[PDB]
Amino acid sequence: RNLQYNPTTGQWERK
Amino acid sequence: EDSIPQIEDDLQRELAFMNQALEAARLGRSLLRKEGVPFTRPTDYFAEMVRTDATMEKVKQKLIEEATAKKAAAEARKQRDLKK
Amino acid sequence: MRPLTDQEMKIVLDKLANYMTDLKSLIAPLEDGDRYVFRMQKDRVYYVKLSIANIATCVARDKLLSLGTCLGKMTKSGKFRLHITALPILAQNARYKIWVKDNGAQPFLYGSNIVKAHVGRWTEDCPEHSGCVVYNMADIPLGFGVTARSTAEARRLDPTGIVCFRQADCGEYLRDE
Amino acid sequence: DRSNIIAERKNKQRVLVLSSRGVTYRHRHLLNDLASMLPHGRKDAKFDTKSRLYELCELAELYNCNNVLFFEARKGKDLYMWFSKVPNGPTVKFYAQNLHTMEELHFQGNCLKGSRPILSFDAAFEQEPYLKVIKELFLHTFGVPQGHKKSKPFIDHVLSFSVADGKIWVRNYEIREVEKVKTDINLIEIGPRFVLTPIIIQEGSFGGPILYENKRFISP
Amino acid sequence: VYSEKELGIPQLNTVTPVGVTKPKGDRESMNTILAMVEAEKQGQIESKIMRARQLEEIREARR
Amino acid sequence: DTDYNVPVNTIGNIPLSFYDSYPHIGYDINGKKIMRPAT
RNA sequence: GACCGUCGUGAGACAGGUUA
RNA sequence: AAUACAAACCAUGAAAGUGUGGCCUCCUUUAGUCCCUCGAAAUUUGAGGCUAGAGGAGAAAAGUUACCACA
Repeated sequence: RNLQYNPTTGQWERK
Repeated sequence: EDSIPQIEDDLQRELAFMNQALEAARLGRSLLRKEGVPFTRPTDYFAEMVRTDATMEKVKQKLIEEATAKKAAAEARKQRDLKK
Repeated sequence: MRPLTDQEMKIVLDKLANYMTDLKSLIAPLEDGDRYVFRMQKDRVYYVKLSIANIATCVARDKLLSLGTCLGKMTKSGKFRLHITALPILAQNARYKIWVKDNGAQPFLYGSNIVKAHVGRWTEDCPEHSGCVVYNMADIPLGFGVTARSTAEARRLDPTGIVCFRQADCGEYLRDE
Repeated sequence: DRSNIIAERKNKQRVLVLSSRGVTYRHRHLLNDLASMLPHGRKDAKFDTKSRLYELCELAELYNCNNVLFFEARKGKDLYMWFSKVPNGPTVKFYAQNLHTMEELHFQGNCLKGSRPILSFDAAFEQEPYLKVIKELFLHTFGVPQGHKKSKPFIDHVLSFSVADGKIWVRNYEIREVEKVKTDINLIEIGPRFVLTPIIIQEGSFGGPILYENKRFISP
Repeated sequence: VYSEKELGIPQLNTVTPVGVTKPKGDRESMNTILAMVEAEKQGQIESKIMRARQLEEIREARR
Repeated sequence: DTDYNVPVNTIGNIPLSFYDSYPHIGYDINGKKIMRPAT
């Protein structure tokens, strides 16, 4: 899928 | 804060903080192997605990006393089941 | 394929010399130079010649089953066992010999212990717990065992008592058929 | 090289934990519990309350520590927290309550001392800035640098910081492995329990102009 | 003293971790051997010589 | 400082009765086992 | 009959056992 | 609960109506290619190769038994 999690912002974003 | 309905609910409040550290632990574990470090302590790492060993000895004794009380009370049940 | 190790040959020669008197005669340089070198396989020891070992070391370990004549096997605890397979070696150069009669050899070959009525004649200077080899009237090698008591105590005990404790006999030959 | 960090880029951090002159055994045990977890910190005790706040700065400059965690005790009953970047950086003040220490035999969790934690933050620690400043100060105080030679390597605990009412609740749990049925992480809680209510943000080291004021704080 | 295995007590994260494994861990030869093992049988005969003198304890019984 | 020459064994103040059977004593920061310098 | 034993463990024995 | 179908809902369009949520998953046991090689066999088979259904810290000693003796 085109979605991973950002640890330093705590959101979901695409590749 | 949306997970906690009432702040005096000790069961739900403990579960909310536990649930928060749950997905933090699983997500951190996944990212830590992708980079790759030794994550899990092996059977041979006799390393020094944050707690005194004797503290774990008395907490092991307390878990004995609570669990042995439950089953000894069940033996008291079976004696009085014979009574009725 | 391997030979006897240090402790493993020590216990083997400990239990052998408890029943053997001339270990030098059994393993010695012969006329041709061939030697009676020990051998083990699948935790079971054997007594072979060296030239037998050369024509048997060419074989994969799992395909070989036995080699020469067998002496015994080792348990999980590590103690040694000597079998009735080692009897022709054992009876050849025996230290202490006990002869039992035909009416007493039949319970001996069945699996019963040795009684004072079973024995015909006796050897001398036999200690309490020393090993011995059991023969008949016709010097046929029957078995081996450890006596219950010494020679003098056997004279003064009841004839119905147990004399020499029966360890092995020809029943293993009848069992394996 | 003197900062004992074996890493590609060194995270040079040090903390200095301190105590006031009137703390309790419950506040004293939180020194011992936090400093045991915190591998790049020094313990010091009994700072004079008759001194000034900025004498906590050259106390830390004496020991080469850019962070300071001060336990200040008032009345012999109340714990007050202070997190601060020592030379010129921002500081914070909390009121700490609902204390439960590692010595109490009811947590049933344990971990290596000096092992690296995972920092489990909250969602409001990102969106609202007064939580964001203390977020970086929490992250620096529990920074535990990469190549620190006093740190035990295997990771087995996670520190959870969450805000519920207006107050931050700390949690510590042990990472344990139980195999999945045809291994998942099960958390057993280890150590300190306290509730952390913000009071101020000051733009100086220990004085400096006031930046946040919590105008809902009921003092004891 | 009731057994732990049936007892509902989880493992504890002491200094010993969860799950601890135990550590992995000649002509003259014939000569010394015979001598040593015969020397043991010779010792048996000596204890048996005190049993040949134990017939005096059996005689003392009768007397 | 007290923590200047910090040792590499990554061990605690645990008694040396442990690590007396396994061939390695302690680990390091990366995680490589440390096998005893003298036997 | 049922135990404390002593002597051996590949199996066993006892004028040794608290009274006259 | 999944799945099938129907209805509701939703997206667009002014209306008319339209519209939607893929295809796969080293040896041991087994079958086939009767394909190739080596043989046998007065013409048919045997053994290998190949293909495809499924399994898997080391010499210090371990695992297990409606088993034996002892406590």
